[PDB]
Amino acid sequence: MIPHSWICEKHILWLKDYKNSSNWKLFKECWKQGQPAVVSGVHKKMNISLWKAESISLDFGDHQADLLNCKDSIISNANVKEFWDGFEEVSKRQKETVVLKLKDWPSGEDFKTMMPARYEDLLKSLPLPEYCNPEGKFNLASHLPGFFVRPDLGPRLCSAYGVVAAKDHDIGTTNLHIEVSDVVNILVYVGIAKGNGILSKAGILKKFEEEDLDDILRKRLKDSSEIPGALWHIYAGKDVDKIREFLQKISKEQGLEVLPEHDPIRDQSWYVNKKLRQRLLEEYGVRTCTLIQFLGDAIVLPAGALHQVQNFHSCIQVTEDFVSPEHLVESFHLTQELR
Ligand SMILES: [Cl-]
Ligand SMILES: [Mn+2]
Repeated sequence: MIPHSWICEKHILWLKDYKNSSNWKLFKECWKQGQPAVVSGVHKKMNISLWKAESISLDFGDHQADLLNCKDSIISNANVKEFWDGFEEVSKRQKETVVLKLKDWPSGEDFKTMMPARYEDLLKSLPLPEYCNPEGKFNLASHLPGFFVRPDLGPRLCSAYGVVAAKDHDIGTTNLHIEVSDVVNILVYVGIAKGNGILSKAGILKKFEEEDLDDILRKRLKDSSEIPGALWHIYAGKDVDKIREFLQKISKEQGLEVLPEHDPIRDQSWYVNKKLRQRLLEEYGVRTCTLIQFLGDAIVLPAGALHQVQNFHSCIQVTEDFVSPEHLVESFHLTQELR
Protein backbone atom coordinates (compact mmCIF):
# COMPACT_ATOMS: atom_id res chain seq x y z
CA MET A 1 0.00 0.00 0.00
CA ILE A 2 0.86 3.67 -0.42
CA PRO A 3 0.19 5.65 2.78
CA HIS A 4 -2.00 8.65 1.97
CA SER A 5 -4.88 10.88 3.00
CA TRP A 6 -7.00 13.49 1.31
CA ILE A 7 -7.14 17.13 2.32
CA CYS A 8 -9.62 19.87 1.39
CA GLU A 9 -12.70 17.79 0.51
CA LYS A 10 -10.76 15.55 -1.94
CA HIS A 11 -8.85 18.22 -3.81
CA ILE A 12 -5.37 17.48 -2.55
CA LEU A 13 -3.64 14.11 -2.25
CA TRP A 14 -1.40 13.87 0.82
CA LEU A 15 1.37 11.28 0.28
CA LYS A 16 2.65 10.47 3.72
CA ASP A 17 5.85 8.55 3.03
CA TYR A 18 8.59 10.21 0.99
CA LYS A 19 10.47 6.89 1.01
CA ASN A 20 7.64 4.95 -0.68
CA SER A 21 8.91 4.22 -4.20
CA SER A 22 5.42 3.73 -5.65
CA ASN A 23 4.06 7.19 -4.76
CA TRP A 24 3.83 8.08 -8.46
CA LYS A 25 1.30 5.30 -9.11
CA LEU A 26 -1.29 6.93 -6.87
CA PHE A 27 -0.25 10.48 -7.79
CA LYS A 28 -0.77 9.67 -11.46
CA GLU A 29 -4.42 8.92 -10.84
CA CYS A 30 -5.04 12.19 -9.01
CA TRP A 31 -2.81 14.41 -11.16
CA LYS A 32 -4.78 13.44 -14.24
CA GLN A 33 -7.81 15.12 -12.63
CA GLY A 34 -5.77 18.26 -11.91
CA GLN A 35 -5.54 17.53 -8.20
CA PRO A 36 -2.45 18.87 -6.35
CA ALA A 37 -0.47 16.65 -4.05
CA VAL A 38 1.71 17.19 -1.03
CA VAL A 39 4.56 14.86 -0.05
CA SER A 40 5.73 15.22 3.52
CA GLY A 41 9.17 14.38 4.92
CA VAL A 42 11.38 15.49 2.00
CA HIS A 43 13.71 17.34 4.38
CA LYS A 44 14.70 13.93 5.72
CA LYS A 45 16.01 12.99 2.26
CA MET A 46 17.84 16.31 1.91
CA ASN A 47 21.14 17.43 3.35
CA ILE A 48 19.14 19.72 5.57
CA SER A 49 22.18 21.70 6.82
CA LEU A 50 22.80 23.03 3.28
CA TRP A 51 19.42 24.77 3.37
CA LYS A 52 19.65 26.61 6.72
CA ALA A 53 19.45 30.43 6.63
CA GLU A 54 22.87 30.72 8.28
CA SER A 55 24.38 28.57 5.54
CA ILE A 56 22.65 30.29 2.61
CA SER A 57 23.39 33.72 4.15
CA LEU A 58 27.11 32.89 4.43
CA ASP A 59 27.49 31.32 0.99
CA PHE A 60 25.57 33.87 -1.02
CA GLY A 61 25.30 36.92 1.24
CA ASP A 62 27.76 39.10 -0.70
CA HIS A 63 25.69 39.17 -3.89
CA GLN A 64 23.43 42.19 -4.29
CA ALA A 65 19.74 41.84 -5.03
CA ASP A 66 16.46 43.69 -4.64
CA LEU A 67 14.42 43.04 -1.52
CA LEU A 68 10.64 43.38 -1.81
CA ASN A 69 8.26 44.77 0.81
CA CYS A 70 5.42 42.21 0.66
CA LYS A 71 2.76 44.68 1.84
CA ASP A 72 3.04 47.04 -1.17
CA SER A 73 5.51 45.26 -3.52
CA ILE A 74 7.77 48.34 -3.44
CA ILE A 75 11.50 47.50 -3.61
CA SER A 76 13.11 48.12 -0.23
CA ASN A 77 16.20 50.15 0.56
CA ALA A 78 17.55 47.14 2.50
CA ASN A 79 20.44 45.08 1.11
CA VAL A 80 20.86 41.28 1.22
CA LYS A 81 22.94 41.52 4.38
CA GLU A 82 20.24 43.55 6.16
CA PHE A 83 17.64 41.06 4.93
CA TRP A 84 19.40 38.06 6.40
CA ASP A 85 20.23 39.91 9.64
CA GLY A 86 16.50 40.50 10.17
CA PHE A 87 15.46 36.98 9.13
CA GLU A 88 15.31 35.82 12.75
CA GLU A 89 16.07 39.10 14.55
CA VAL A 90 13.03 41.37 14.49
CA SER A 91 14.95 44.33 15.97
CA LYS A 92 17.21 44.37 12.91
CA ARG A 93 14.25 44.99 10.63
CA GLN A 94 13.33 48.49 9.47
CA LYS A 95 10.01 49.96 10.63
CA GLU A 96 5.68 48.29 12.87
CA THR A 97 8.39 46.30 11.05
CA VAL A 98 8.27 45.35 7.36
CA VAL A 99 7.75 41.98 5.70
CA LEU A 100 10.66 41.45 3.31
CA LYS A 101 11.10 38.91 0.54
CA LEU A 102 14.19 37.88 -1.41
CA LYS A 103 12.49 36.44 -4.49
CA ASP A 104 13.95 33.95 -7.01
CA TRP A 105 17.47 34.44 -5.79
CA PRO A 106 19.18 32.55 -7.13
CA SER A 107 16.99 31.17 -9.90
CA GLY A 108 17.26 29.25 -13.14
CA GLU A 109 20.76 28.58 -14.48
CA ASP A 110 22.34 30.73 -11.76
CA PHE A 111 20.77 28.42 -9.17
CA LYS A 112 22.32 25.35 -10.86
CA THR A 113 25.74 26.99 -11.29
CA MET A 114 26.08 29.26 -8.22
CA MET A 115 24.61 26.70 -5.79
CA PRO A 116 25.80 23.46 -7.42
CA ALA A 117 25.78 21.41 -4.22
CA ARG A 118 22.26 22.56 -3.32
CA TYR A 119 21.08 21.88 -6.87
CA GLU A 120 22.59 18.39 -6.69
CA ASP A 121 20.87 17.79 -3.35
CA LEU A 122 17.60 19.04 -4.80
CA LEU A 123 17.73 16.66 -7.78
CA LYS A 124 18.50 13.74 -5.42
CA SER A 125 15.63 14.69 -3.13
CA LEU A 126 12.75 15.67 -5.47
CA PRO A 127 9.67 13.60 -4.60
CA LEU A 128 7.68 11.81 -7.28
CA PRO A 129 10.85 11.62 -9.41
CA GLU A 130 9.05 10.00 -12.34
CA TYR A 131 7.40 13.41 -12.80
CA CYS A 132 9.55 15.94 -10.98
CA ASN A 133 13.15 14.92 -11.69
CA PRO A 134 14.62 16.00 -15.05
CA GLU A 135 15.28 12.32 -15.87
CA GLY A 136 11.80 11.13 -14.81
CA LYS A 137 9.97 9.15 -17.50
CA PHE A 138 6.89 11.37 -17.36
CA ASN A 139 8.85 14.62 -17.36
CA LEU A 140 8.83 16.19 -20.81
CA ALA A 141 10.72 19.32 -19.67
CA SER A 142 14.12 18.40 -21.08
CA HIS A 143 12.74 16.78 -24.23
CA LEU A 144 10.39 19.40 -25.70
CA PRO A 145 11.64 21.92 -28.26
CA GLY A 146 12.39 25.32 -26.73
CA PHE A 147 9.28 27.25 -27.68
CA PHE A 148 6.99 24.84 -25.78
CA VAL A 149 8.74 25.61 -22.48
CA ARG A 150 8.93 28.95 -20.63
CA PRO A 151 12.36 30.66 -20.93
CA ASP A 152 12.76 30.76 -17.13
CA LEU A 153 12.19 27.02 -16.54
CA GLY A 154 14.45 26.41 -13.54
CA PRO A 155 14.74 25.95 -9.82
CA ARG A 156 14.05 29.03 -7.68
CA LEU A 157 15.01 29.98 -4.17
CA CYS A 158 12.53 32.11 -2.23
CA SER A 159 13.20 33.46 1.23
CA ALA A 160 10.91 35.70 3.18
CA TYR A 161 9.97 36.91 6.65
CA GLY A 162 6.70 35.80 8.27
CA VAL A 163 3.85 38.30 8.64
CA VAL A 164 3.40 37.74 12.36
CA ALA A 165 5.66 40.58 13.60
CA ALA A 166 3.81 43.15 11.49
CA LYS A 167 0.53 41.71 12.86
CA ASP A 168 -0.88 42.17 9.38
CA HIS A 169 -2.49 39.02 8.06
CA ASP A 170 -3.70 40.93 5.01
CA ILE A 171 -0.10 40.56 3.76
CA GLY A 172 0.84 37.81 1.30
CA THR A 173 4.44 36.71 1.06
CA THR A 174 3.30 35.31 -2.27
CA ASN A 175 0.29 37.05 -3.83
CA LEU A 176 -2.41 35.18 -5.70
CA HIS A 177 -1.09 34.01 -9.05
CA ILE A 178 -1.50 31.29 -11.63
CA GLU A 179 1.05 28.57 -12.34
CA VAL A 180 2.28 28.66 -15.92
CA SER A 181 3.91 25.22 -15.61
CA ASP A 182 3.76 22.21 -13.28
CA VAL A 183 5.68 23.03 -10.12
CA VAL A 184 6.92 21.48 -6.88
CA ASN A 185 7.38 23.76 -3.84
CA ILE A 186 9.51 22.49 -0.98
CA LEU A 187 9.77 24.15 2.43
CA VAL A 188 13.43 23.61 3.31
CA TYR A 189 13.93 25.87 6.35
CA VAL A 190 11.74 27.42 8.99
CA GLY A 191 13.15 30.29 11.06
CA ILE A 192 11.71 31.36 14.42
CA ALA A 193 12.00 35.15 14.69
CA LYS A 194 12.69 36.88 18.00
CA GLY A 195 12.32 40.34 19.50
CA ASN A 196 10.16 43.48 19.62
CA GLY A 197 7.23 41.64 21.16
CA ILE A 198 6.70 39.15 18.33
CA LEU A 199 4.47 36.17 19.10
CA SER A 200 6.50 33.17 20.24
CA LYS A 201 6.70 29.78 18.52
CA ALA A 202 3.80 28.65 20.75
CA GLY A 203 1.73 31.80 20.20
CA ILE A 204 2.25 31.27 16.50
CA LEU A 205 1.10 27.65 16.72
CA LYS A 206 -2.12 28.98 18.26
CA LYS A 207 -2.39 31.44 15.37
CA PHE A 208 -2.24 28.49 12.94
CA GLU A 209 -4.87 26.71 15.06
CA GLU A 210 -7.26 29.66 14.78
CA GLU A 211 -7.41 29.10 11.02
CA ASP A 212 -10.27 27.21 9.38
CA LEU A 213 -8.61 23.84 8.98
CA ASP A 214 -9.43 20.39 7.69
CA ASP A 215 -9.49 17.88 10.59
CA ILE A 216 -6.53 15.97 9.11
CA LEU A 217 -4.48 19.22 9.27
CA ARG A 218 -5.44 19.99 12.88
CA LYS A 219 -4.05 16.57 13.84
CA ARG A 220 -0.64 17.29 12.24
CA LEU A 221 -0.56 20.57 14.12
CA LYS A 222 -0.78 18.82 17.52
CA ASP A 223 2.33 16.83 16.52
CA SER A 224 5.34 18.51 18.19
CA SER A 225 7.76 16.86 15.72
CA GLU A 226 6.22 18.87 12.85
CA ILE A 227 7.20 22.51 12.29
CA PRO A 228 4.46 24.59 10.53
CA GLY A 229 5.92 27.39 8.42
CA ALA A 230 3.45 28.91 5.97
CA LEU A 231 -0.25 29.20 5.27
CA TRP A 232 -1.28 28.36 1.72
CA HIS A 233 -4.52 28.93 -0.17
CA ILE A 234 -4.93 26.97 -3.35
CA TYR A 235 -7.57 27.23 -6.06
CA ALA A 236 -8.69 24.89 -8.81
CA GLY A 237 -7.65 26.11 -12.25
CA LYS A 238 -11.26 25.83 -13.40
CA ASP A 239 -12.10 28.74 -11.08
CA VAL A 240 -9.66 31.25 -12.66
CA ASP A 241 -12.29 33.29 -14.52
CA LYS A 242 -14.55 33.61 -11.48
CA ILE A 243 -11.69 34.63 -9.23
CA ARG A 244 -10.57 37.27 -11.72
CA GLU A 245 -14.10 38.69 -11.90
CA PHE A 246 -14.36 38.67 -8.10
CA LEU A 247 -11.12 40.63 -7.75
CA GLN A 248 -12.16 43.11 -10.43
CA LYS A 249 -15.43 43.57 -8.57
CA ILE A 250 -13.62 44.17 -5.24
CA SER A 251 -11.32 46.60 -7.02
CA LYS A 252 -14.27 48.63 -8.32
CA GLU A 253 -15.90 48.57 -4.88
CA GLN A 254 -12.91 50.04 -3.04
CA GLY A 255 -12.84 52.77 -5.67
CA LEU A 256 -9.54 51.31 -6.83
CA GLU A 257 -9.15 52.78 -10.25
CA VAL A 258 -8.17 50.39 -13.01
CA LEU A 259 -7.39 50.28 -16.71
CA PRO A 260 -10.14 48.75 -18.86
CA GLU A 261 -8.16 45.58 -19.71
CA HIS A 262 -7.25 45.09 -16.03
CA ASP A 263 -6.24 41.51 -15.03
CA PRO A 264 -5.60 41.18 -11.25
CA ILE A 265 -4.47 37.55 -11.61
CA ARG A 266 -1.77 38.45 -14.16
CA ASP A 267 -0.81 41.52 -12.06
CA GLN A 268 -0.27 39.29 -8.99
CA SER A 269 -1.44 42.25 -6.94
CA TRP A 270 -3.84 40.59 -4.53
CA TYR A 271 -3.62 38.66 -1.34
CA VAL A 272 -7.08 37.29 -0.76
CA ASN A 273 -7.56 37.72 2.96
CA LYS A 274 -10.05 35.87 5.15
CA LYS A 275 -13.03 38.19 4.64
CA LEU A 276 -12.44 38.21 0.90
CA ARG A 277 -12.13 34.41 0.64
CA GLN A 278 -15.49 34.16 2.41
CA ARG A 279 -17.05 36.59 -0.07
CA LEU A 280 -15.49 34.68 -2.98
CA LEU A 281 -17.21 31.47 -1.78
CA GLU A 282 -20.54 33.21 -1.11
CA GLU A 283 -20.69 35.30 -4.28
CA TYR A 284 -19.09 32.97 -6.88
CA GLY A 285 -19.23 29.48 -5.28
CA VAL A 286 -15.42 29.30 -5.44
CA ARG A 287 -13.98 27.17 -2.66
CA THR A 288 -10.62 27.74 -1.03
CA CYS A 289 -8.37 24.84 -0.21
CA THR A 290 -6.35 25.70 2.89
CA LEU A 291 -3.00 24.03 3.52
CA ILE A 292 -0.38 24.50 6.21
CA GLN A 293 3.04 23.73 4.79
CA PHE A 294 5.36 22.10 7.36
CA LEU A 295 9.13 21.85 7.10
CA GLY A 296 9.93 19.27 4.42
CA ASP A 297 6.47 19.41 2.78
CA ALA A 298 6.63 19.36 -1.03
CA ILE A 299 3.53 20.91 -2.61
CA VAL A 300 3.02 19.81 -6.19
CA LEU A 301 0.79 22.02 -8.33
CA PRO A 302 -0.41 21.55 -11.93
CA ALA A 303 -0.15 24.20 -14.63
CA GLY A 304 -3.21 26.41 -14.29
CA ALA A 305 -3.63 26.05 -10.54
CA LEU A 306 -3.71 29.32 -8.55
CA HIS A 307 -2.24 29.90 -5.10
CA GLN A 308 -1.04 32.42 -2.56
CA VAL A 309 1.16 32.00 0.49
CA GLN A 310 1.45 33.67 3.86
CA ASN A 311 4.57 32.82 5.88
CA PHE A 312 3.97 32.87 9.61
CA HIS A 313 7.57 32.02 10.47
CA SER A 314 10.52 33.03 8.34
CA CYS A 315 10.65 30.52 5.48
CA ILE A 316 12.95 29.39 2.72
CA GLN A 317 11.32 27.60 -0.20
CA VAL A 318 12.83 25.93 -3.17
CA THR A 319 10.70 25.38 -6.22
CA GLU A 320 11.32 23.30 -9.31
CA ASP A 321 9.49 23.41 -12.64
CA PHE A 322 8.55 20.27 -14.57
CA VAL A 323 6.31 19.44 -17.58
CA SER A 324 3.96 16.46 -17.29
CA PRO A 325 1.87 15.27 -20.27
CA GLU A 326 -1.31 15.73 -18.24
CA HIS A 327 -1.19 19.52 -18.26
CA LEU A 328 1.01 20.25 -21.29
CA VAL A 329 -1.80 21.85 -23.31
CA GLU A 330 -2.82 24.16 -20.51
CA SER A 331 0.83 24.89 -19.80
CA PHE A 332 1.62 25.69 -23.42
CA HIS A 333 -1.32 28.11 -23.67
CA LEU A 334 -0.53 29.91 -20.41
CA THR A 335 3.12 30.05 -21.50
CA GLN A 336 2.20 31.67 -24.81
CA GLU A 337 -0.13 34.14 -23.10
CA LEU A 338 3.02 35.15 -21.23
CA ARG A 339 4.42 37.38 -23.98
CL1 LIG B 1 25.84 25.12 -3.13
MN1 LIG C 1 3.60 29.59 -7.28
